[PDB]
Amino acid sequence: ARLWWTLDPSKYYLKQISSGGRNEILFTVLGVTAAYWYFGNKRCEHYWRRQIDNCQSWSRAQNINGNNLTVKQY
Amino acid sequence: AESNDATSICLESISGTIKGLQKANYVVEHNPNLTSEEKKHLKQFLVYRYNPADPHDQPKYVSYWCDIKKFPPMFLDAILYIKNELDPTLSIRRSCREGICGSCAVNCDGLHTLACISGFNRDLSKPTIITPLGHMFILKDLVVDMTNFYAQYKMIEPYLKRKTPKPDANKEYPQSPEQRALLDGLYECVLCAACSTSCPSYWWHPDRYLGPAILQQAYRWIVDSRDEYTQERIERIAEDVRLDDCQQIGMCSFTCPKGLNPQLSLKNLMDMVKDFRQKRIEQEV
Amino acid sequence: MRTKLYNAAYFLLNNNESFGHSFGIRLKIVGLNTWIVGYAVSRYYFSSLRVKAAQDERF
Amino acid sequence: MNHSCQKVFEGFVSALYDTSYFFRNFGPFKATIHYATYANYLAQNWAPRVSYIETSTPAYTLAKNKYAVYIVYGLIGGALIHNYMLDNKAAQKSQQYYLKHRD
Amino acid sequence: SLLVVSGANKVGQGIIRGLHSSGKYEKIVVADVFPKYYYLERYLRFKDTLTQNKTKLEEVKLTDKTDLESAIKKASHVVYVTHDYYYNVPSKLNLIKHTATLSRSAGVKRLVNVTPVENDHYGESQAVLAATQSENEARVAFPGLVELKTDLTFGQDSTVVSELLTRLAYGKSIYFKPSAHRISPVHTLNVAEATQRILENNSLQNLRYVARGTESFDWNTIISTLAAAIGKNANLNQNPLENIISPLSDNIVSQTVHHHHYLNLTRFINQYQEPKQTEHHELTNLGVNNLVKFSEFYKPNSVSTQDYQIKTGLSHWAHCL
Amino acid sequence: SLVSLFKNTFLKSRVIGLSFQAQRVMAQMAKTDFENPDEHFLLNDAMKYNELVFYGRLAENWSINPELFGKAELAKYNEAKQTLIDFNQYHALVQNLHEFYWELKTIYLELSRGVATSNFHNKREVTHSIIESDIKNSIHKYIQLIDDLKDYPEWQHKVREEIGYYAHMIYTSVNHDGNFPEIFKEFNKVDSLYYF
Amino acid sequence: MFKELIHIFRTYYITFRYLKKSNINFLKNLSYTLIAYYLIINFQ
Amino acid sequence: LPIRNIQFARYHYLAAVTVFTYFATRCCLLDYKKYYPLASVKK
Ligand SMILES: CCCCCCCCCCCCCCCCCC(=O)OC[C@H](COP(=O)([O-])OCC(O)COP(=O)([O-])OC[C@@H](COC(=O)CCCCCCCCCCCCCCCCC)OC(=O)CCCCCCCCCCCCCCCCC)OC(=O)CCCCCCCCCCCCCCCCC
Ligand SMILES: CCCCCCCCCCCCCCCCCC(=O)OC[C@H](COP(=O)([O-])OCC(O)COP(=O)([O-])OC[C@@H](COC(=O)CCCCCCCCCCCCCCCCC)OC(=O)CCCCCCCCCCCCCCCCC)OC(=O)CCCCCCCCCCCCCCCCC
Ligand SMILES: CCCCCCCCCCCCCCCCCC(=O)OC[C@H](COP(=O)([O-])OCC(O)COP(=O)([O-])OC[C@@H](COC(=O)CCCCCCCCCCCCCCCCC)OC(=O)CCCCCCCCCCCCCCCCC)OC(=O)CCCCCCCCCCCCCCCCC
Ligand SMILES: CCCCCCCCCCCCCCCCCC(=O)OC[C@H](COP(=O)([O-])OCC(O)COP(=O)([O-])OC[C@@H](COC(=O)CCCCCCCCCCCCCCCCC)OC(=O)CCCCCCCCCCCCCCCCC)OC(=O)CCCCCCCCCCCCCCCCC
Ligand SMILES: CCCCCCCCCCCCCCCCCC(=O)OC[C@H](COP(=O)([O-])OCC(O)COP(=O)([O-])OC[C@@H](COC(=O)CCCCCCCCCCCCCCCCC)OC(=O)CCCCCCCCCCCCCCCCC)OC(=O)CCCCCCCCCCCCCCCCC
Ligand SMILES: CCCCCCCCCCCCCCCCCC(=O)OC[C@H](COP(=O)(O)OCCN)OC(=O)CCCCCCCCCCCCCCCCC
Ligand code: HEC
Ligand code: SF4
Ligand code: F3S
Ligand code: FES
Ligand SMILES: [Ca+2]
Repeated sequence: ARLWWTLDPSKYYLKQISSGGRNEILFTVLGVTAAYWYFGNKRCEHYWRRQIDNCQSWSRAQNINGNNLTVKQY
Repeated sequence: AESNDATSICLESISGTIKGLQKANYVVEHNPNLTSEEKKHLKQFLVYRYNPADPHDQPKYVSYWCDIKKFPPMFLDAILYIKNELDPTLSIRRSCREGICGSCAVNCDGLHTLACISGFNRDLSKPTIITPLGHMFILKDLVVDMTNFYAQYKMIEPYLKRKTPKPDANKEYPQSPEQRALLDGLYECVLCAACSTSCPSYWWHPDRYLGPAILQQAYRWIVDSRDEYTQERIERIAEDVRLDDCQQIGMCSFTCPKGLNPQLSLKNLMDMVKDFRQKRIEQEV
Repeated sequence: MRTKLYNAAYFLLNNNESFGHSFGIRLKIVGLNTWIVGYAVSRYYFSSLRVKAAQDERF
Repeated sequence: MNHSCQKVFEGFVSALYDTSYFFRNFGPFKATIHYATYANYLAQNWAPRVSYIETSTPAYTLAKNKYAVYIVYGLIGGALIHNYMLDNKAAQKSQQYYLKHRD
Repeated sequence: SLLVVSGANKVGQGIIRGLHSSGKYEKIVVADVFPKYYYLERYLRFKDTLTQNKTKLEEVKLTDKTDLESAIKKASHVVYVTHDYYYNVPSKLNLIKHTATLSRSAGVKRLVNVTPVENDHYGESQAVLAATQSENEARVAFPGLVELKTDLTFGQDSTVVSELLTRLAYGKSIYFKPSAHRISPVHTLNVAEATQRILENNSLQNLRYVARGTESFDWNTIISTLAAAIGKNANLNQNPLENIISPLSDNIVSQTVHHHHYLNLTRFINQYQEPKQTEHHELTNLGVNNLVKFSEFYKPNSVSTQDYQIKTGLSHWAHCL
Repeated sequence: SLVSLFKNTFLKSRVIGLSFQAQRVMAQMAKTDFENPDEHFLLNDAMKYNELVFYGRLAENWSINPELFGKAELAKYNEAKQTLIDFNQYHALVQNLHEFYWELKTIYLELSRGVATSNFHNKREVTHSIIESDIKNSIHKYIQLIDDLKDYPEWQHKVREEIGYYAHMIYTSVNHDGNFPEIFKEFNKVDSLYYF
Repeated sequence: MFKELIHIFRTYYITFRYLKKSNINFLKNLSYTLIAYYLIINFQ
Repeated sequence: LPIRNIQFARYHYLAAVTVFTYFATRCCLLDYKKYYPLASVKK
């Protein structure tokens, strides 16, 4: 059998762009900005929460037809 | 007038496979009128027989009991004794009789080899089985269709190509004894295909993958110092899986009756192809 | 046209050390990869199973 | 196969081939496929990367191409650590706010 | 036939014009890397400024050594002209060695290496010695090679002089750290004439020449002369950004702020030293005795700004495209 | 017209830059076989292949603004545009030949699956009529193609060596009885002798 | 790795021979995209 | 020939393979519901 395992990068994808190295910083800036936005939203939603349980938290239920939900004691 | 036959063909295929597994190695006695006492003095050859030209014939082993004290001790001698004395309808290729032409390559009792320079088990108890090369289409008896082998051989351009004119035309392309011994043990191939019919990569991909023998010939024409199309040949053999399919099993060097080492040649070819791929990038810059 | 046939080589070749040595490595790698993929599939399958229901329950 | 089923099968495969050919070679569809193929090629074979073949003498290689990896690592690590610190600060702020509001 | 290696350069353009306007050379082929389309467009739009003759003109892109070798194989005379690009280009040193080697491999009647100082890459350690060693190695690879090291070129076929004229005309500041060594400008026309003589004469037991235009000048004197000729005033070291970043440095910010060609220009101004060596023979030995005097060429008000206009607004970014 | 300036600059840059590469890409495509003519570009190195394929359409279709072009520049752009159109036609031709090759290889693959050792479920002794007709018509088209390439010896030789290989393998897959003489009548003239 | 899996399937399965190098490349691109999506999503 | 940041590429590929395998197989996050019958109890 032939040995083929290796961690080295393939030369097919190792080319540079004409003006220099590949667009690494430009894409990393976008990635960092997107991560900042996403994690900021997640943190804001997560931390500023409380559960308030009282009569005003309950409303009258209804069917998908909009009528009030009541089930008989059949 | 004809109709769909998927179901009938499927049922017949399954049933035939099962029955053949039950009745594998079907054998027919050439001469049933033999007293078991006589068979003590005679050795048994099971010879594969099949005549696709005849629509009523099917493959089968035929059992021949022969006195091994009537002909020399080689597979070809026994085959020809059977043909001439017992049944002259047997078919086999034979030209040289001294292991040079390479036409008589067959599966001599479990190993691909030339039948003319291969002995057989002298013991009278164990039977000897002679069958054609394994993965080659069978034309008749021990004759296979080696046409594809030759067609592949043609694709390597096995002729000296030179890009530089000879300086004087009254001399011979100079080549020192070292550049000649570089070919020793590499130009003796007789194109018997015994090795290539034993290469599993050649079993699986007969067409896309050239055999060990053809690749060894390409290596012979590459390492030759007189030719100047080294890189061109390397690139040509580097396409798809013409060479990459080799898995270095090494059976090719084990079966070669001539003692050659196609495995080493293929290994060197792989190294040269890798270097060619790398330095197509490294050099041109 | 009667299609031609052949005798598969591996059915009629005496077992050799080269076949064993090479196919051993190939089977080692095949077993490794198959084991990994099958473990992944097994975890997926078992996690896909439903929860136990009561006795003689409809819906 | 039966020649009637042969007619049906030939017609069906001809219809499939014609449908595929029309859909691929129609003007707008052809343009869409042609542009999307190149977009996919750009994405797959020219994605952002940190390792690349250096074919230029040290005098002819920019500094950006010698410290791009370090800049990327700095950006990513700083983003992660700053997000962690922001999470801790938000935890403290929320705790203090809801504590001072009641209990 | 002629192959002009790295001819897109302004000095290369001048030499190409000189060779094209002198008949002969049934086919002239210009080979260059052409990094960005701006340079190719510049060369092509120069190609309009040529009186049409029998000579045919063609362009070749030196993407890899295969192209260079193929072009050389189809040539009888070769004229190498350093380069004009810094960063993301093969080299100014390996290129000449490869040219010499390939030329020797496929027999070439004549190989002339023009090496203007203004084009050498002065952003590397021991730039002048690096260039000298590159020339020596190239000569070793091709003993019959002819050498012609020019010393600052003016006229509309120059790199540094044209750059300075554009800067002064637009009022751009100039980071100026002059070196003490004197300068001797040479009109590119005289360089083209010398190249013609080298290509035609043959024999030529003397294989080292230098293009040196009599009158000597200090760097400050040259800038003063150019400013007088263009009709503006020099703005030396007038940009605080330059003072802070010091384009003489090669840090990340310096490279990513200023134009690379401007960096090399100021580094050349700072690291300039006379090219003439005891082994060179002046162009007077090639018969070119009527050299164009630099001072008389750039008389006051003898240069018009409109010959150096550039795109200013976002249209300028079309160059980066 | 700033947008016009940018459009024309983009077109000029891309088209002229690729025109200097079309020779190399076309030569590489010729070098490989017809099974996957773009094999080298997919596996080893994409030497501006996808770029040529994409920008050929733009060269053909997108308009030009000569007032934004010089004289020599406009001549060069027209030359490059013609080169890209030539590449378009060349790619179309190679694609057609490659698809015909794959037709023949499909026929051969059906035969091989028929004679495969693992095929314990679909083993057929006698070739059926449909595949015979397919073989006959495919060989007829192949012979017509070989005839049509009489003015291009290199192309004719490549078409033979590549496509006719599977025709030869199909020839070897079956016995010489039944309708075999009629099916391979055209193949037996010259091609059969070549593949021996 | 992916290359090796495709090579094994091509060399052992006769039916898989039907696929071109182009189709194999399309599968390669889709698999890479799915792997990137998997890596990204698991952390979300 | 030289490859910029080759070691970084090797380690990035190794990390990608490790993370993908970890999430696909969940090798580290086993299930212990099968061991509960074979475990002692407290309280
Ligand atoms: C971000 C949010 C918005 C995203 C919007 C995306 C929209 C995409 C629409 C695509 C439409 C079809 C396009 C057809 C092609 C037309 C353009 C063209 O031909 O190229 C021109 C131009 C030059 O091409 P070329 O001359 O042929 O050069 C290549 C040659 O080989 C010659 O090479 P060379 O050596 O000469 O060098 C030339 C160099 C020249 O290149 C450049 O100059 C470009 C450099 C980068 C941009 C620089 C400018 C930055 C500032 C832009 C500011 C814009 C402001 C906009 C304001 C708008 C206000 C309204 O070329 C390159 O290097 C090409 C770069 C390719 C980058 C590909 C990126 C792939 C990955 C993307 C996703 C990454 C996710 C990571 C997540 C990881 C998390 C861990 O290239 C481009 O325009 C590049 C575009 C690349 C991206 C397109 C595809 C994006 C797809 C994203 C994934 C979305 C999936 C969603 C699910 C799917 C269903 C929806
Ligand atoms: C020919 C006919 C053959 C018929 C066979 C029929 C077999 C029927 C099987 C029925 C199902 C058995 C399931 C066992 C589950 C075991 C785990 C367990 O208890 O989990 C609890 C399970 C929850 O699972 P989980 O915890 O979420 O995750 C389980 C995972 O396995 C993860 O748990 P873990 O993290 O603890 O995992 C332990 C770790 C352990 O891994 C290791 O460390 C490996 C250690 C290996 C050591 C081996 C030593 C052997 C020694 C060799 C020596 C050779 C010497 C030679 C010398 C030569 C001379 C020198 O990983 C593994 O166990 C590896 C598993 C992956 C397998 C990869 C290969 C897959 C493809 C190949 C399959 C076999 C093909 C054979 C073909 C044969 C052809 C002829 O929940 C239960 O309580 C279920 C209990 C099991 C019953 C399930 C019933 C389902 C019924 C479905 C309806 C259809 C049924 C159809 C039946 C048909 C019958 C004919
Ligand atoms: C849900 C999420 C969605 C978003 C994410 C998506 C992610 C997945 C990827 C999707 C990929 C597939 C996309 C769908 C396929 C679209 C096919 C298509 O366009 O069909 C046209 C195509 C017809 O065009 P054709 O046959 O190719 O051309 C001949 C015609 O006679 C026409 O001849 P003509 O000369 O009269 O007109 C030519 C031109 C109109 O000509 C013009 O007016 C000029 C257009 C711009 C030219 C390029 C100037 C670049 C200047 C530099 C910019 C630098 C920016 C900053 C960065 C600097 C540093 C790098 O019209 C086109 O062909 C437009 C095609 C699309 C844009 C091509 C330009 C690419 C480069 C510029 C954009 C990318 C940025 C690159 C930056 C870097 C560059 C180095 O076929 C159709 O008509 C099909 C119609 C039905 C299908 C849907 C149509 C959708 C139309 C969308 C228009 C979008 C316009 C751009 C918006 C940009 C917003 C920021
Ligand atoms: C529970 C969750 C859900 C599970 C099911 C999920 C299914 C997902 C979708 C699967 C889609 C599969 C089809 C598309 C792939 C490509 C197929 C293809 O090439 O098409 C043409 C090709 C037919 O080509 P052809 O020209 O007709 O054949 C002649 C060529 O020379 C032939 O040349 P060749 O080399 O191309 O042909 C080789 C061919 C294989 O085809 C063959 O040539 C023969 C197939 C039958 C072999 C049967 C065994 C023969 C005897 C071996 C020894 C067994 C000993 C057992 C007892 C041991 C006792 C100790 O290989 C394949 O089929 C490739 C893919 C195989 C794996 C994927 C399919 C797995 C199906 C598993 C369930 C099957 C149904 C239940 C069975 C059990 C019921 C109790 O395949 C088909 O059309 C048939 C497809 C397969 C049908 C099922 C046959 C049984 C397979 C069992 C495999 C078990 C593996 C172990 C793990 C199983 C875990 C579930
Ligand atoms: C219609 C269009 C056509 C559709 C077709 C169908 C398929 C879809 C196609 C769509 C097109 C895009 C497809 C995805 C890209 C595929 C790329 C590919 O296949 O490349 C193979 C190719 C394989 O090559 P290879 O030879 O095998 O080598 C690979 C090795 O991994 C070698 O890798 P490497 O070594 O070069 O590394 C790569 C590099 C790549 O990374 C980057 O540079 C990129 C960075 C992230 C940028 C993210 C930008 C995202 C922007 C998004 C903006 C919003 C978009 C919204 C769009 C909406 C719609 C318009 O990695 C890094 O930079 C490593 C960073 C590690 C950071 C470590 C942190 C350390 C912290 C500690 C610091 C030190 C502390 C010390 C403390 C000491 C205490 C004592 O990959 C590459 O070579 C490129 C690198 C890999 C890039 C992967 C990018 C994946 C992006 C997925 C995006 C999915 C978006 C879905 C959106 C859905 C919306 C609905
Ligand atoms: C090596 C190459 C091949 C590799 C292949 C890899 C495949 C990867 C597949 C990935 C996707 C995995 C999806 C898993 C779905 C499993 C569904 C299933 O059957 O689960 C078991 C289920 C009962 O489970 P559950 O209701 O949860 O009850 C136990 C709870 N403690 O059971 C039931 O409810 C039983 C009813 C549903 C199942 C019906 C199955 C019908 C099969 C018909 C076969 C027809 C062909 C026959 C061929 C032979 C003919 C002679
Ligand atoms: C892409 C790189 C850019 C961008 C973003 C800017 N310019 Fe420059 N510029 C560029 C090139 C290729 C050239 C040609 C230089 C040469 O003659 O070889 C120039 C040139 C100039 C000039 C004239 C020459 C000089 O002054 O050095 C000026 C003036 C100039 N550029 C200015 C300028 C300004 C103000 C920019 C805004 C940031 C700018 N450029 C951007 C390429 C590019
Ligand atoms: S390679 Fe070996 S077995 Fe094959 S023909 Fe040559 S000598 Fe004979
Ligand atoms: S037996 Fe077979 S696959 Fe390779 S090295 Fe030897 S050939
Ligand atoms: S019989 Fe002569 S070599 Fe076989
Ligand atoms: Ca040789």
